[PDB]
Amino acid sequence: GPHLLREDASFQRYGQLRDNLATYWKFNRKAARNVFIFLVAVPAGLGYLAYNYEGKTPFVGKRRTEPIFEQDYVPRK
Amino acid sequence: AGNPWKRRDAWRSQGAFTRANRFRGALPGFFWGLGAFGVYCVYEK
Amino acid sequence: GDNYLILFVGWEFIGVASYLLISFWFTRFNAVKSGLSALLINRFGDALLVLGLSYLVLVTGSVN
Amino acid sequence: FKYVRGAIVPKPKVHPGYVITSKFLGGLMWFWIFYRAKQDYPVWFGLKHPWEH
Amino acid sequence: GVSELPELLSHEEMKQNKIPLAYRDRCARLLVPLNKCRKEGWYMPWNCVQERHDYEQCQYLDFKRRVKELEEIKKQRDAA
Amino acid sequence: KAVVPFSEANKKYVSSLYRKSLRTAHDWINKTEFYRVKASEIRSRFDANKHINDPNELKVIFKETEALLEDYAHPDPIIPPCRPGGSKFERNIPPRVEARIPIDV
Amino acid sequence: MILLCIFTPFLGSLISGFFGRYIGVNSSKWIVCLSIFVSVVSTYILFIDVIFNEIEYTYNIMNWL
Amino acid sequence: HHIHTPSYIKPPTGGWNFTPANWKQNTVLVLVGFTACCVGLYKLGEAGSYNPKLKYKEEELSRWNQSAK
Amino acid sequence: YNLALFHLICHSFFKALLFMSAGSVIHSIISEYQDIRMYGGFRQFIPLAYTCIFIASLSLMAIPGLTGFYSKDIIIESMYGEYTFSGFIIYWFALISATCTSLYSIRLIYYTFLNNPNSPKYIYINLKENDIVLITPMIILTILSIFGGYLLRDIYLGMGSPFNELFIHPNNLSLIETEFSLPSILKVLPLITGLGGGLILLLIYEFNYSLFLVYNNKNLSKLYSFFNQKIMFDQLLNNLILRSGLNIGWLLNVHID
Amino acid sequence: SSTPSLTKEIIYDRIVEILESYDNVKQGSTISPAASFSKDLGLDSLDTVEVLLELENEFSILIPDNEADEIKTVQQAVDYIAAQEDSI
Amino acid sequence: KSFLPHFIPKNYSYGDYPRLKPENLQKRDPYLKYDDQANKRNFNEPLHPQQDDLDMWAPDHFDFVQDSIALKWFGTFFGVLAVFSSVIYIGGLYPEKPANPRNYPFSGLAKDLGASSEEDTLLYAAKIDKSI
Ligand SMILES: CCCCCCCCCCCCCCCCCC(=O)OC[C@H](COP(=O)(O)OCCN)OC(=O)CCCCCCCCCCCCCCCCC
Ligand SMILES: CCCCCCCCCCCC(=O)OC[C@H](COP(=O)(O)OCC[N+](C)(C)C)OC(=O)CCCCCCCCCCC
Repeated sequence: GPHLLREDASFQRYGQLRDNLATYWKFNRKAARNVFIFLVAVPAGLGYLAYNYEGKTPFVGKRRTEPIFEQDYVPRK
Repeated sequence: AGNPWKRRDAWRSQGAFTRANRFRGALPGFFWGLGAFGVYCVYEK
Repeated sequence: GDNYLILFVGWEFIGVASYLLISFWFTRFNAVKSGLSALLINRFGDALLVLGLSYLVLVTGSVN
Repeated sequence: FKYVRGAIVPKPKVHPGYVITSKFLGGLMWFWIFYRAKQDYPVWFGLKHPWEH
Repeated sequence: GVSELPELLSHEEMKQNKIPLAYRDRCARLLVPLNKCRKEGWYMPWNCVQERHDYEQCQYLDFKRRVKELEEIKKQRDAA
Repeated sequence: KAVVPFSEANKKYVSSLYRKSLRTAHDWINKTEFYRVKASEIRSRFDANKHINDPNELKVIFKETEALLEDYAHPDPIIPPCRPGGSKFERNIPPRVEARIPIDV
Repeated sequence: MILLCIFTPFLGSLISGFFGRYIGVNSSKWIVCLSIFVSVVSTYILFIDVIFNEIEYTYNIMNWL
Repeated sequence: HHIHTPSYIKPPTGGWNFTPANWKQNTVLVLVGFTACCVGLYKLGEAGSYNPKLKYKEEELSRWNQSAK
Repeated sequence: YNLALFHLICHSFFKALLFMSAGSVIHSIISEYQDIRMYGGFRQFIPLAYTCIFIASLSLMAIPGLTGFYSKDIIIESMYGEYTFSGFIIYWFALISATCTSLYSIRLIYYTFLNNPNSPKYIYINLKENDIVLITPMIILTILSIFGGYLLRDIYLGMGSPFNELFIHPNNLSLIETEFSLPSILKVLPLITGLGGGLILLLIYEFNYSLFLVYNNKNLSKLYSFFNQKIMFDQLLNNLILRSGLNIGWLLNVHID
Repeated sequence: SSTPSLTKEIIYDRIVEILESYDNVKQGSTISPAASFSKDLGLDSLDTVEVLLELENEFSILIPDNEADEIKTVQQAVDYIAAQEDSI
Repeated sequence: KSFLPHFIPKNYSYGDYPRLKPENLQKRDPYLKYDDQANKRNFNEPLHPQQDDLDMWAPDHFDFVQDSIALKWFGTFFGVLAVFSSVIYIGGLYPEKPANPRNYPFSGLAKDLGASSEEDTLLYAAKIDKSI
């Protein structure tokens, strides 16, 4: 109605660019390094913890079967 | 001239800001702490 | 609190209360940013406290 | 109010309450320190055990 | 004073006195009256003086006993 | 730009160079009687190059001058509380005055 | 004497938060200080009973999980 | 002093040194309310509180283990 | 655990008092400065605020007789009292910080109460104390910063006091060796370095201030500019983790999203 | 009471002492508000930098280098500090 | 001296978006006149594509010393502490215990620490007094 927001010309170019980054993206050898890390390194990275330890962690009330405290003190002398 | 403001910073070492007045009783009532203690010393006898 | 979760209810609200108080003068840039820094680093601690509480339920079955 | 130029700061005369209130708190600290030190200085430094009397 | 370690409390006696777990040793007997003094005396420094120095004198003997039980252990290290 | 000796533009640059020359030394030396000496020493150093009309030596001395102020810069400069960078800066700034514009939302 | 020691500051905090506009400024600071003062007294009463007379308190309000 | 536009800004806390004209009238109106609430907390608190070390005597617990042994 | 809880209660009083008194120094001066390099010679002008700080500072320095002594010293006593390698290393770290506590405490008071004036002379003719409401809490905390540690010692640090709410395993009860096997030198060492170190620094600050202009020795200038920036951890956190962490979010936004 | 604000009467007095106390001002040089720091007072270009630095140090302010090059009469210094929030 | 924040590109080619090298607005002079005085930005100034990491709301950038200088000093600080710790551990210079560790009767309170049978005992017992 009364244009309560004092529109800034250079803000619009900023928002217009930030909403259209995908147009100017090019699949070079650097974008290929970041795609690999984020989609094939990390997902496979957690793809081994999620399977090397799946069904191998019986932690519910895991009792203690080992002494903790030393019984015989041997001085260095 | 050496230290051209000799007539402006003089009060930073005179009067209440002299070396004695600054350190004057920096320990609050040290002798008063002795003073009541001295009463208790001979009261202990 | 008599269980670890009630402690967590209080534990979080020190951060919410501090975030408001540290950034009390919200017109001062160094103070609005300082509230966010005090809120977020505590949440990093609270992120691990939640994880610890879970292992308490896993191993023992309760947080009392 | 006025500002007499080129005058040193005279020795202040704070309200009589503040000086007595300050010294009394300080006097207590020294009195308490001396009162305790007269009864526990060997024990503090280990010269005499508490049960030697 | 307390010139030697007093009679050791039996395990049935320690349970009934709610003695702390780490303070169950040769000096346990002297601790028992001291705790009763603290409760009515409000743990104050000036109230429980005789018993506290009586208790704390026992612990030094226990500490000295352990020293007397160290060179005994240490001699065996010099056996070979 | 082109350092023109005795020009007004160079007067300001020395005025700026000397303004930061005493402030930086003020921050390291917090006793007035010792601070007065340092100001005189620097003032006894802005007289050695006071009478120099050669631009070739002016750039090299001006390059050195900034390096000295940049080397001896105090990591924790003293700022007045209400000035920017202080402690009271933008504390309870009075609200901006502007008439309300009603809207039917 | 337990429920008073815990939730009294919460009552004082809310009074100035929402009723603060209606109770001025000076009359809003001292009410908040009043709410805390109640809790200070109630704590010492508990401290007397808990540390010295070995009494413990517990007020279970309602279940949560 | 200055103008802070408190004419339309009406938060729950007033803002900018706000004190209503009838602040004395509402002041006791809250003390009456607040004092009643604390009395409620003392009535609720004492009624429901309990000592967790006295609900079960020692003899009753000394037999629970013999049941679960 | 009993020692730490007791020292927690004590520290809540001789550290709350410091802030309030410091918050009164900043309020008393009409320029409302916070840098200690714009202070000096305030002892006569605001002697009540000085007295609260001085009593708090001595308690913070664990001077014998005060609340700090009954809580702070015994913790440091027991660093050597465990007689382990790790326990011994931390003892020196505590002992340095036990002395450092005595060194920067004197620095704060000297820079603000025993130094030649730095602020404009117009400030001093208006440098006074505050009202009674601002003064009442500081006096109440001042008393608790002297006597409270002595009265509450035996509740927590007493021998055999029943405190089963905090569990101490029987093999970990080393309180006996701490209070008996420490040589006399250790029981006074934090005080001897604290009192000697403070006075030595106090003379250097007063009569020999030419040494403490660190801009001469580049090694002492780099050292000063290192600890003054807080071990650069603020710079390492901002420029290398938050800045890096935000960049990961930018990479996902650009190369993935 | 606290500082009763800061009126130009008190402002001008504090500036005068700074000029009175500076021995680099040529002997004589009667100090009046309309007097210029160059002609009437005989302060060289580098002296004027020091005078303002003491002036900004006396009022606990920090005059920007861009604006401190424009203060050239004593009345300018009196007029400047008057309309300043951070003057104490 | 006044290095830009890390991870700031040098060349960006975003179609027809104007090319302007990044300027960190946090280091702008507060004393100059600005339309957006809090953010120190004049009206209608062009913005860098990654301007979110340069304006005031971005994390504060400390440019007092070189980052590799900071890592050098920060690592140097703990190198001395590691040196001090490592030297002691090598020769065992730290004091030895003056007495035997605290001992207890009843096989070191084995039963009192939840040892059901004589088989467990050492699984729960503390140090055991051998002078019963
Ligand atoms: C923001 C806008 C405002 C709107 C939201 C305001 C906040 C909401 C506050 C109320 C929240 C709703 C929950 C109250 C409903 C009562 C819940 C309840 O049913 O209690 C169950 C309790 C035990 O269950 P049972 O034995 O099965 O008997 C019930 C059979 N009908 O049976 C009972 O004996 C009833 C017990 C009633 C207890 C009173 C309720 C106390 C609520 C306040 C305390 C909340 C918990 C503490 C959290 C404070 C922070 C730590
Ligand atoms: C255990 C959980 C307890 C929760 C209850 C807490 C009660 C306190 C509520 C008081 C609200 C108040 O005061 O908000 C209203 C006040 C009003 O402005 P003003 O600051 O008075 O100044 C007035 C001058 N203005 C107009 C320039 C600001 O603030 C504000 O608008 C500030 C915005 C942030 C408010 C954040 C509220 C968070 C509430 C709690 C989130 C979980």
